[PDB]
Amino acid sequence: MIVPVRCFSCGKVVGDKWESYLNLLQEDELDEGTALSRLGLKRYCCRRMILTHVDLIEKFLRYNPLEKR
Amino acid sequence: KEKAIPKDQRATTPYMTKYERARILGTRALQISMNAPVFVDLEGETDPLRIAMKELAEKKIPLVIRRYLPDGSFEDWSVEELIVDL
Amino acid sequence: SLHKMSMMAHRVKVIPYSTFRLNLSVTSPYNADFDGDEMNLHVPQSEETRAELSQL
Amino acid sequence: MNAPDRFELFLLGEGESKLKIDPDTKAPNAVVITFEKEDHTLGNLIRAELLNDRKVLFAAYKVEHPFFARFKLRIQTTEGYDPKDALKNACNSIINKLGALKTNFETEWNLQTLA
Amino acid sequence: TLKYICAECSSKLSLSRTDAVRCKDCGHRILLKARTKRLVQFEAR
Amino acid sequence: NQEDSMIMNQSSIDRGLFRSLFFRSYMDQEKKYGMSITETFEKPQRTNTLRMKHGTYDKLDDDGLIAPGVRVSGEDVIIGKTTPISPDEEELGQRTAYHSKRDASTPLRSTENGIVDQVLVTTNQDGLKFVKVRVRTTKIPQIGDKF
Amino acid sequence: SEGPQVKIREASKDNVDFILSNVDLAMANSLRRVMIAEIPTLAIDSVEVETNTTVLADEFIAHRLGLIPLQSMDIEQLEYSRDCFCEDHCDKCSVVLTLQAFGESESTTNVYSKDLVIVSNLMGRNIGHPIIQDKEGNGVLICKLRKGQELKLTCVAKKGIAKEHAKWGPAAAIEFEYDPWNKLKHTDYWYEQDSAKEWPQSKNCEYEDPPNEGDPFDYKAQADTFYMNVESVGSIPVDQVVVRGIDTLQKKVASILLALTQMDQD
Amino acid sequence: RGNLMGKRVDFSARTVISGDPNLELDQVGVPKSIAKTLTYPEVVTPYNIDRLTQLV
Ligand SMILES: [Mg+2]
Ligand SMILES: [Zn+2]
Ligand SMILES: [Zn+2]
Ligand SMILES: [Zn+2]
Repeated sequence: MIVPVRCFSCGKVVGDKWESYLNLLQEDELDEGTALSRLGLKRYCCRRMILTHVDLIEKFLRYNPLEKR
Repeated sequence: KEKAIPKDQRATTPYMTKYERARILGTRALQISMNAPVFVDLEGETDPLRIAMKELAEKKIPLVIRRYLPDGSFEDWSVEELIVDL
Repeated sequence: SLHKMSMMAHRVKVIPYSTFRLNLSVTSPYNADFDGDEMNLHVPQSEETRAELSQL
Repeated sequence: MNAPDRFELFLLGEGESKLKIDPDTKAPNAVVITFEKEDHTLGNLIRAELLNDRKVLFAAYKVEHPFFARFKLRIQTTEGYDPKDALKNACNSIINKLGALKTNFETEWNLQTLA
Repeated sequence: TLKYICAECSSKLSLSRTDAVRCKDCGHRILLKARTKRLVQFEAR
Repeated sequence: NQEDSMIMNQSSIDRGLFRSLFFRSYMDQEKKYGMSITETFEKPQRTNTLRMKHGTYDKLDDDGLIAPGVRVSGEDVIIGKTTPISPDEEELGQRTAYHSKRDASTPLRSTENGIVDQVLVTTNQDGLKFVKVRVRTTKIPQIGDKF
Repeated sequence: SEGPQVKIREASKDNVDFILSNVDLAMANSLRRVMIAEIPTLAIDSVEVETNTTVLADEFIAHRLGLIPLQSMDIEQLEYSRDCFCEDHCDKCSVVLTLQAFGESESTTNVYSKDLVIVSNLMGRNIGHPIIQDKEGNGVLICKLRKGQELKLTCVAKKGIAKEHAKWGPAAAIEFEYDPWNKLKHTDYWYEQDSAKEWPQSKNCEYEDPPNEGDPFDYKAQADTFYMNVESVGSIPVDQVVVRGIDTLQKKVASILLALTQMDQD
Repeated sequence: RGNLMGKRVDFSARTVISGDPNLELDQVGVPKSIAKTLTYPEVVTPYNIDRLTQLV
């Protein structure tokens, strides 16, 4: 639903690169392969972690909160 | 008693069958578990089944097998006289 | 359980986790694999059936 | 649920000792040591070091089941050489080799600049 | 009394065993029991 | 991995590989048996209620519901309910003038556990009170899961 | 000193690339196994949830919090809670972090690991602080909130090893290779027409001479001169991963030696 | 057929089966939780008084 903290296979931290990945795609007009390598993700285990992630939390945040303070 | 075949004309096998051995071991194992007097020397054994196996090997099981025939007659065979070769 | 080798007697080995475990060579008589198959265990309750089970 | 607690892999339990040395009757001057809460890391390292001793005739280890963190070590030495002493010598060799390795890495690392 | 929350207007209510199950503000007929205020512990594994 | 089995990386499982949420909902209504006998959601006491389950009622509130966020386990009662009984019926003794209610509670599934996620109270088409309780639990891959 | 030899090819704060020469294969494998599974590290282990109105579950958030890398430089000055004389936890065996986030803005507000605040007495140590390893200064994206949602929880960090749970591992993938020219014939190369043309050459082939093209197989050679690259998650410096892996392995052998001595007396 | 020739029985267990290369041909791995539910009635004798006492 949200970006995983670590790569499943090797455990490298990838949860601090989602916004950097999106910004590279949007403003720098980079292809996803170049963006993945620019972020330092070399092993294809780490590349698929960020490349295949679906950000569902953005969909869940469209519903109004159940309990507002 | 016409249904008890005299020992001199018994025509059944002189060998213990697998089912006869299984019940004799289970029968004597159950008796041992119920504090039955063991007629074999134990060099260290607590499982009733193993004690029964030791008794069968040394021919110290005081039981007889009444083999039945399809007409109602039977033959009495002592566990000691039955060959355990299987 | 279409033949008598589909019911066979085994010696218990208590183990961690929530699955039964068996040797690979006994999978053909059981016609069993490990794609999700389930098997049944029955415990004898007397010395008679307990020796009968292990001797036959 | 039947998942054993993960600390059972390394934390030694109550009434359980790290080592269990029992003589082997299948051959002379042979012993089997059972290591508790250990895995291939020590077994491979210790067994390999033992095989470099000329007074050791046999050295092998096995992990009987991957569920339990214990391995057995079978050692047979030449007559007059105690297998426990062979294990002592091998362990000392590993410790001294590791000590040298640590010093060599540290002195080489201090020469770098990027980090 | 115990505290509930409306499922549409998110208004916090206080109902007794005699009060009808309904929001006194907007009129919704579904109420959510408020989360317990005692701390709950979780392992990070 | 012989014969259609597989080896999974425990490290990958630890990091969240193939981990999932499980939700289960429990439904219960306040039935009215005509004009005289009626039920209510309550936290029954052992002194006024008969046939109470061997589980624990410690987590129920005065309305007979566990508040969301509380951890539950097997045999735990999550919806407490009682119904009145007719006199002149004694079972196993144990039925004294003190007892005027009998337990009609809903216990959590014996093998399941988790944390109560949501409790909603509303009314059905006939105006009777009925509640829904949802329980969360996390399933982590183990040696019997199918992939 | 004339034992295992070390030559560092590339050093960084996240990666160290070196050649391990004059060593046995068993020692090299044990070094990487210990570096992966047995170096103590500080990580969040228990979480108390006071408020959670997010779209994520408490168990979901707790698992994420346990995977956040914390500083572990002074981890040896910390104790194991199992080996400590305290009811639940204290300042001698634990670090306490609090996370308070509210959706005050109309846009989506992101909860990072930089928002974790240490509320324990560090006693002058250097452990507990979340590792910040990016440009913007944020950490790991823990959660996202919309307006009116709140996350209030308290985290307790304890020391452990990746054998207990992978969250305590200080090392990412470890590269490990020997004999790039296959002169010991430990691999039988699968091919279709020619194996040399079909298998790309390792980058380490440049550090070793190629086979002499017609000499007899050398059956007396044993594997040595291992090429290793150790990656670090940031909880401890990468150089410390190698040094402490040697320390952990050295202690383990010493424990076997000590246990053997203890049996001798009795 | 449903109640006399075959019937549901006590002292039985069912679960998914796995393959263990490290079990003997006649061994079966039994989950620990199942082993705690299934029981065997063992008779007290002079040979098992002490072992049974510890189990109790
Ligand atoms: Mg199948
Ligand atoms: Zn990776
Ligand atoms: Zn409302
Ligand atoms: Zn403490």
